Amino acid sequence: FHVKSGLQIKKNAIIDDYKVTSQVLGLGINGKVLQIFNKRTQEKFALKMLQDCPKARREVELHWRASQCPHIVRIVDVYENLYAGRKCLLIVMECLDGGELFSRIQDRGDQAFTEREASEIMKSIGEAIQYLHSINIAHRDVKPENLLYTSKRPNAILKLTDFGFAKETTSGPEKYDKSCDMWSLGVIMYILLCGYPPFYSNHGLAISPGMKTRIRMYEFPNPEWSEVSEEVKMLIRNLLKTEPTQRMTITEFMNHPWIMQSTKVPQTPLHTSRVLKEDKERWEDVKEEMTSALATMRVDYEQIKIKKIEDASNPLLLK
Ligand SMILES: [Hg+2]
Ligand SMILES: [Hg+2]
Ligand SMILES: [Hg+2]
Ligand SMILES: [Hg+2]
Ligand SMILES: [Hg+2]
Ligand SMILES: [Hg+2]
Repeated sequence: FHVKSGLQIKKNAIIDDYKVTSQVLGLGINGKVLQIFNKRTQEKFALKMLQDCPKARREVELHWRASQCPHIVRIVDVYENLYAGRKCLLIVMECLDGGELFSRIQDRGDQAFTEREASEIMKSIGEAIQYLHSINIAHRDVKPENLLYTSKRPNAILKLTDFGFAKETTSGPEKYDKSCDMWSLGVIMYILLCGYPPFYSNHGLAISPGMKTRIRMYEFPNPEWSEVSEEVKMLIRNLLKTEPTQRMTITEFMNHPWIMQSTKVPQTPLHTSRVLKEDKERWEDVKEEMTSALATMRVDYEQIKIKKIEDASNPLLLK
């Protein structure tokens, strides 16, 4: 391929390069993307603040090395500065003002979301994951808050952000990690096709979706209503959720007719806009629930650290 420059965390102050309002800087302590403007170009730009440290710097290394895909937001500058008393890892990103994916769909006069758009979109998102996954990165937080449009007007591009759980799928960790992305793709494509999450149960114990991956007990909408969703559209959204060992591969997904020969799939108008519009709250409810589902599925590692203190050989000494 093409050797590209390594990441170099600029150490100088950030405010002599971008107009961090040093006011506005304040709302960014919990990690909410704020806005800055480059000084000698006065350009756009986003800023996400993180507590500097290995585990914040690992993910920023990760996202940095995946700026490449046109389907991944672009990080333009990384700064390691001293803000207040702490040590801040300030990451400047290309700004995406086009919208949050479902926040676009949700609001349509009546344009109506059509299955082929549902497919075009799934190739987009599947593009990103197919990128990330070939360079051994597992994103593991692919959810609606993280899929944003670039511009606003037409021709807009869809890219994923927030790599704060992104991990290196390389050493069961190949499969398991990777599969939190496949599951998310099964969960997004179902809400995209129905307007509802695959979080309904009629059978037994209404085990939650997160826990459902550690097993126990997914059902689809009334065959007639909006379940107009092809039985080929049903198998793929089902293969993408089974978590066991017979889990799908992003190549498998991308090697799918519906995916690959997309923009040829029928333009079956769908109920997605209506549902998300009709209860803006149960949509917020759905969102929390996928966040949660994700947090309960992710498995992470950690080193063992034992405390040490000196052995008291003679409690009567000068010590
Ligand atoms: Hg940290
Ligand atoms: Hg790419
Ligand atoms: Hg910070
Ligand atoms: Hg922005
Ligand atoms: Hg994307
Ligand atoms: Hg998983």
